[PDB]
Amino acid sequence: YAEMLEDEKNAVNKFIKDKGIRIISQDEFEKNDTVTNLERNEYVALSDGVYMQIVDRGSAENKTDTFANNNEICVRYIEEDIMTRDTTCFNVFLEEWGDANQLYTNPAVFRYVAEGSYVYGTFIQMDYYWASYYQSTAVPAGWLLALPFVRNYAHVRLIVPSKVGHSSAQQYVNPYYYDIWTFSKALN
Amino acid sequence: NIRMHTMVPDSLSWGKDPIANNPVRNTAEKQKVVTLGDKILLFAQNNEIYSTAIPAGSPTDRLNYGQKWDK
Amino acid sequence: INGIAGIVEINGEKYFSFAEKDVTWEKDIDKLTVVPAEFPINNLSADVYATESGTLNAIVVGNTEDGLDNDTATVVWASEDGKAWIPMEIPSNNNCPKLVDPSIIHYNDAFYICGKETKDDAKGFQKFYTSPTLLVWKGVDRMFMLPGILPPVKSLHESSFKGKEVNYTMVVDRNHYIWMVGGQGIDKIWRGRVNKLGFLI
Amino acid sequence: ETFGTYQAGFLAQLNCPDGLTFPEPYKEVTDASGNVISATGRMVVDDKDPENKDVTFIKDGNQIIGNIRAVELYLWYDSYFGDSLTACRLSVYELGGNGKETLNLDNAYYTDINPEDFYDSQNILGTKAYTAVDLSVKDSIRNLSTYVPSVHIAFKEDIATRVGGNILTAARKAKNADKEFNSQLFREAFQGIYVKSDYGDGTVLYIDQPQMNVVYKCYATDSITGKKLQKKDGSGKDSTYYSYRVFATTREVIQANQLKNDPERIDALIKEDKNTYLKSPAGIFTEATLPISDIQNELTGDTLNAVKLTFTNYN
Repeated sequence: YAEMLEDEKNAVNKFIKDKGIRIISQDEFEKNDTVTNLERNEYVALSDGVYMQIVDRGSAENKTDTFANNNEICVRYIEEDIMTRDTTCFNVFLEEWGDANQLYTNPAVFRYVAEGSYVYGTFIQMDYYWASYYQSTAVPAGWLLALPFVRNYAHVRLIVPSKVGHSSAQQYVNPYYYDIWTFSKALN
Repeated sequence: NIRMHTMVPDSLSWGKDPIANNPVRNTAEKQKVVTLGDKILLFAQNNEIYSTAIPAGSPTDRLNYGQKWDK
Repeated sequence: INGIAGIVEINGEKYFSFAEKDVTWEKDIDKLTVVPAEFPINNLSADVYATESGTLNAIVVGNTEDGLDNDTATVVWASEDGKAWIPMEIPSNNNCPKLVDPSIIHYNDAFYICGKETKDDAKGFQKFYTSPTLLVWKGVDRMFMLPGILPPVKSLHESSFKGKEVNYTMVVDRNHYIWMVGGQGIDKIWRGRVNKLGFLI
Repeated sequence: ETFGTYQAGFLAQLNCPDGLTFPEPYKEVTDASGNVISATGRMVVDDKDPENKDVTFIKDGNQIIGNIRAVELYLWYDSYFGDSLTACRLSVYELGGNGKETLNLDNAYYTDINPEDFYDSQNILGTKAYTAVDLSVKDSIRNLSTYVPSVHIAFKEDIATRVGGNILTAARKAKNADKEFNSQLFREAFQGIYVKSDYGDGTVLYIDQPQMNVVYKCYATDSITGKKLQKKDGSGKDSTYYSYRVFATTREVIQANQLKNDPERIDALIKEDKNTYLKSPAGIFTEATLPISDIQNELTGDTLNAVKLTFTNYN
């Protein structure tokens, strides 16, 4: 197969229809102030085919400390494979693996670059699981499309197609789902 | 020339015999030894002192001392 | 640093104090420090040496008070200056046994301790104990033995320390001779040096 | 001998992952005869048994919420500065108290914060003697590629009970209210640590990650019916093992340093006029004044192809 692998849209449509999920266009997302309603399970159709839901826009009392260029951002997440419905990557605590202290003790941290074009990001510290499993330092480009829409300590959920995935998703043409429990500005 | 040691380097050499007797009368008494200048002093509790003297210097030279003690 | 370090009993309580060159002890109770109950009391021995950083350091051992809880080892107390002494306590099994009238020296780039043991199955001076870094202690089962321990000329010398339980004293002179003086039961003077210190190399 | 004494120490907060909890207490269920039928939970909860004298049980109200076996700190480090056989001593204190300040985004990251107003001297947790190359560990172990050095400064039983009990009761208090035990709730139970140098001259350790383990006792339980397993050896009463939770400084929380140079010596060396210094740890920089005006006057109309500046040094 060469072009047949780009049928990932069928799997994403399967993953959408299997659950209660509604699609909102960005031109509606930016006009009902800015929120994806959680009682109705809204998702925005972002650029490059990313579907994204903000669960908590973050920093609700300060409202000012948004992300920007040259920041270093800490990420905690759990990654689900779309094609076979399996938890593939994580660095967060859950009771089913509570005693595996190596997996969740340290977060992933990346530098955020936002010059006039071509936003990109590089892991400074990879988590143990990512560092052993995927062994690459390039951040999934789908994550970086969400930063201009959220603040510090935000909680977001993303569906990422292969064109903007990581170094494995781009080769084996596999979309993924990320439950980003937290974006944080890096301290110390 | 094959140069070889005549005595083991990292070995504490005590000799075959103790080099001198203890000069203190009534050897039950408490003892103390200290060095000052070029002399080694041995003190005993009953206001009693003995002494011996050290040669000119250079620890690597062929020195011998300690066989005689003086009041 | 120039002066003498000692213990002074201000108003009935013991404090460490330091008499700097040609001036009296510090007696200001707000800025002395209290002597711990575990600190040695009698038959103290001490040594002073330069760390590889160029800073002097001092180390002491001796007899403790007559009875105290959970004590089973000869801990060595160090001090970077004269104001406050600090114990080199060892959590692991690498701690040297309890010794009576212990003596300590810094010698040929290592530390050594000697004393007499009281376990009733191997009483007396039994061996030296050594340390490369002051926090782990080993018994020397080979060269660098106690005086009078002869190699096979084919033995134990009558005036040897090994196995005896007597009064004694020792010093190191500026040619690096070890001097060991025995009381009742040994009655002799022993002298020795490791051969590596006399070589021209 | 040129710059005088240099001294350093650091303050650090410990992180707690979202939703982290200790295993639930082991609870029996019995039918009307008194015979046990099923059970849930994993942590040992019953005292008065001579087999459980190895741990201390902890409570709120009048109910036992768990047990503590030990609490222990590891300060991991990859490398160091200076000699590696000089003996040194280190001591650690708990942060916070009555009237003290706390670390925040404005207090931290200055290299000369005064720790005496972040901590109280009576809250000492422990002390350790160290040498930056630990000859107590066999060479065979120290050659392994998986070996990372550390100073291991585990606490005494009273301190372990206090700290572990506070952390465990905070975790239970969060769980029972259907909250989740995020780091801000952990910080109410254990603010952080201050690490201080008491004795030794020559070593500076590069502590990479301070880590704290809280250790507790658990039963082994049947995969189907949840009851305690009996020991597989002869005799025995029940089967138990020890498990732990980990709290560490992982860049989601604040850490700060005190890097104290000898101020008079630095101020004196700044006043030398035959030379300039570059003392790195918040010491001395050198400032240069470029002749931009002269270049702008003399080379107007030229294309500049290179402008070279060189600083050069003594041995």
